[PDB]
Amino acid sequence: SFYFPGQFAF
Amino acid sequence: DIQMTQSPSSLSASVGDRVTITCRASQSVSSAVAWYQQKPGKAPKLLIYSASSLYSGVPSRFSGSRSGTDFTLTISSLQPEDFATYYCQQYKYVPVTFGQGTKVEVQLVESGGGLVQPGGSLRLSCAASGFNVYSSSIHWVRQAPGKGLEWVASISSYYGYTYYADSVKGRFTISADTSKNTAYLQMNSLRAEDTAVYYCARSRQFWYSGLDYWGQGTLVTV
Amino acid sequence: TRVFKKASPNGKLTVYLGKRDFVDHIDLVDPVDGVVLVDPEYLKERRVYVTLTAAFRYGFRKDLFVANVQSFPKPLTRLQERLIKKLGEHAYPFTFEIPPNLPSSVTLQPGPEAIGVDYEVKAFVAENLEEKIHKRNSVRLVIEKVQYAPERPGPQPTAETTRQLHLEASLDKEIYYHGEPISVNVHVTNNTNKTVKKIKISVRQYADIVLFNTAQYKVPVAMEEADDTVAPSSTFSKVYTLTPFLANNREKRGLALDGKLKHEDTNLASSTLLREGANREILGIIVSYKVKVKLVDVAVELPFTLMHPKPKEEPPHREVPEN
Amino acid sequence: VQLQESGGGLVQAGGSLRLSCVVSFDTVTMAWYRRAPGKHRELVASATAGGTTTYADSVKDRFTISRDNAKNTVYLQMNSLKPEDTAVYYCNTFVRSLSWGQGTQVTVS
Amino acid sequence: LVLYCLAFVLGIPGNAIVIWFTGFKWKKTVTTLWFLNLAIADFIFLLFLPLYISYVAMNFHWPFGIWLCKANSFTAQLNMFASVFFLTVISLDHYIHLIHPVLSHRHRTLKNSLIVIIFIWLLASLIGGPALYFRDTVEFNNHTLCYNNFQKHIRHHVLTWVKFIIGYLFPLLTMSICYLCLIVVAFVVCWTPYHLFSIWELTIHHNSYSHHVMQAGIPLSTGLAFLNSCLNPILYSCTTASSSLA
Repeated sequence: SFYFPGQFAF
Repeated sequence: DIQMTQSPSSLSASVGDRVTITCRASQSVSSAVAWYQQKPGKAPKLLIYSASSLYSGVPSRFSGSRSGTDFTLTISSLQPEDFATYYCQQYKYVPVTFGQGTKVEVQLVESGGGLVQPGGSLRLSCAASGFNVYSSSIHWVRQAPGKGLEWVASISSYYGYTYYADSVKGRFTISADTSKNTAYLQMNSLRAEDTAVYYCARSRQFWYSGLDYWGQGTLVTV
Repeated sequence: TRVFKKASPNGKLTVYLGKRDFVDHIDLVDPVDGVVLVDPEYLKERRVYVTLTAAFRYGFRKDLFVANVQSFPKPLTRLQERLIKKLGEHAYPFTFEIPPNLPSSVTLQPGPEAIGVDYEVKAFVAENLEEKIHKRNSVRLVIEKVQYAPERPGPQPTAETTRQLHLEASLDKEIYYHGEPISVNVHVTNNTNKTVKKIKISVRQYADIVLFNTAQYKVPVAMEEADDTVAPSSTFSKVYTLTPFLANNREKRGLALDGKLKHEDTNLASSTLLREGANREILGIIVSYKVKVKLVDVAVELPFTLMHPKPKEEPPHREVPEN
Repeated sequence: VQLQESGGGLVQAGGSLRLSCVVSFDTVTMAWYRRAPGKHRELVASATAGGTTTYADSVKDRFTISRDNAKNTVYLQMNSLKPEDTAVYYCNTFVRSLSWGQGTQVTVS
Repeated sequence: LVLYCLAFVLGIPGNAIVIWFTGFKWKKTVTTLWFLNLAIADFIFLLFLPLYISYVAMNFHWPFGIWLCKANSFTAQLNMFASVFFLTVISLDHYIHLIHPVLSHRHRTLKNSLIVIIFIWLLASLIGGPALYFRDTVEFNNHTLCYNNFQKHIRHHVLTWVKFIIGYLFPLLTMSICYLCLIVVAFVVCWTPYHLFSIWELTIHHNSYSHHVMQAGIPLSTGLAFLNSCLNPILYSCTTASSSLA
């Protein structure tokens, strides 16, 4: 969860 | 426009002489000049369609020549079959004008004409046979009693173009139908100067070479 | 005779041509003849020669035929002698030779705002044959190259197709002139399945632009929409009169017309007749006329030609009652 | 391009007319053209930009031609006019690039 | 970081040069129609440089938060596709007119070009329609990166895949078919790194999710778009008389 896929980044 | 004057207005001659009728156009037109012979009480007949080329049917005695703008008609022998008021035309521009007339001393059917006082409207028909509307150009020419031929209107169905004289613009409308091969002329607000014999003459739509065929007469009195 | 001349903007280097319409026979091509005139001055150290270009401006003038002959160091025609005698001693003739298998002068129709095969004859004076010369010291006379109807009529066309019923079509004759109506027989022998409710008869020409790859463009110059219906297990026949003209084709795009000399309008493009024994790459435009009937589908194709006959005296190449 | 000219008249014999050529020259050559009645148009002189004058068969040592750039005109004079030279004269470029304007009918008795 | 600033600095001259299909003086040719279409597309793209700059450079986030982020990205995302889609169609033009010039009785009217542009805009809206049911709400790291999405879905692979085909599989193939040398390098260095990056996070987070080693190709995508926005504006007698004879 430290680098959980953010999504919507671009 | 272009105005034509013929030096001999009334010419008297006998049988067996060379009669020459000249024609002076007030502009530098090309060889596009046609000569018409009109017997009294009859429609004009084309004689030369290029000022140098004889029509098919006319005798070889008729001939024409050009010198600057000095178009002329030469007759080798004046048999009695050639006494008529010869005319002179320029078909190089839309306002085609006929000469004042020199006095020498496939069927088109037209219906209509009648006594119509000014302010009325009259419809003239030009029934034609033996040729197609798209392959020919229909021209309407009027002739006042005792005067020369005057061009009225012309239609070209191949390009969908209509031409009218400057004195009948707006008042006169010409229409032609391809189904029945007929040309129709509509005139509105006729004046007292419209008393003339109306002729419906055809011409080759492609490479105009004069008015080959004419009508017989649709005398209109106003 | 009244030959045609085109004077340069400057008072020198005029060109005389007896005609601007060169017919294209099946075997040979009529050579170009005329006279270019040069004054004694402006020439004492120079040499005069001519050049014609087979431009393909589609904008990009992709030249096809270039020929150069030197008129100021072969037999000479009768008109050639007459010009030399009349003009004077200080006149040097020019002549051209056109090989066969070249496209005719055809120009496509643009809409609300040319493009096509056009020939230009230009005369200019230089020595290097490649020096950049301004248009002021040159002439630009446009010539036209077209074909005319042959004397021998062709066989009556007839097509056939039985795919899904059985129908056949035919025409009165193959040789058609511009403006002449076309008569087609649409005798159908439908047997079963469906009762066709319409007979679409359309006339289309092929704009075979062969600039680089190929072209088979279709343009319905004339058509009709008769609503007659055939019956199941019954015979039918009908006649029709289609005329291809330009009055209703103004808004169309890609239409091929005849050769052009100015902004004046012309008729439809004449059908181009190639050589049966030799059909190589043309790099021009080939126009062929086809008439079809459609059953609503199945259709057939019937060959026919649409081009003018031999003119009696000469073509002015301009609408005669102008202005 | 207007090609305005005058000088025509009736002369008994041997009288010069002094025709003119008013046009609206750089380094071109223009001459005078005569037209016999009922015939075609011939050439008379050369009148080049520099000094080089050549005449016709019946014009050498017979006529004379001059041009001046101050008035933008071209002049021409007749000496010893024979009765067979009754013709109208036209003024144009030797290359024949200008339109044929109205000429002056020159007649001699 | 400076890539976006360079993109804007090089783009505003292009936006100015667009000037009503090049100065409102040349005729409304179909070529000018496509030029105006691409000018509208990249102007809509250029209208939101400050938003993307604040997204990654200025404090790593936008001030307005969820109100801005989604909307901005949304609009950008959609016309981004439109932009590359525009490339395809103008590339589609670059073939048709130039492979063997025959464009006379085909797409040679202003009406057919306007209809084509409307069709491309409708296609861009249709492909952005799925993207409408996306975007994020909050961010629980005191930094409002606009993350954590919403109630939505194992289906995140297919969206990236279809983005790849609409972005690289079809456009690059069409461009290669159109070019054929004499019968594009900037586009190869623009779209491929983004899709390669996308494949990069996809393959890694398939089994071993990304971590402290970091995955921040967002500035790389900004630089690729900068190169694209720099390149695209940059790359885009007398009369006849007669005489007399004998």
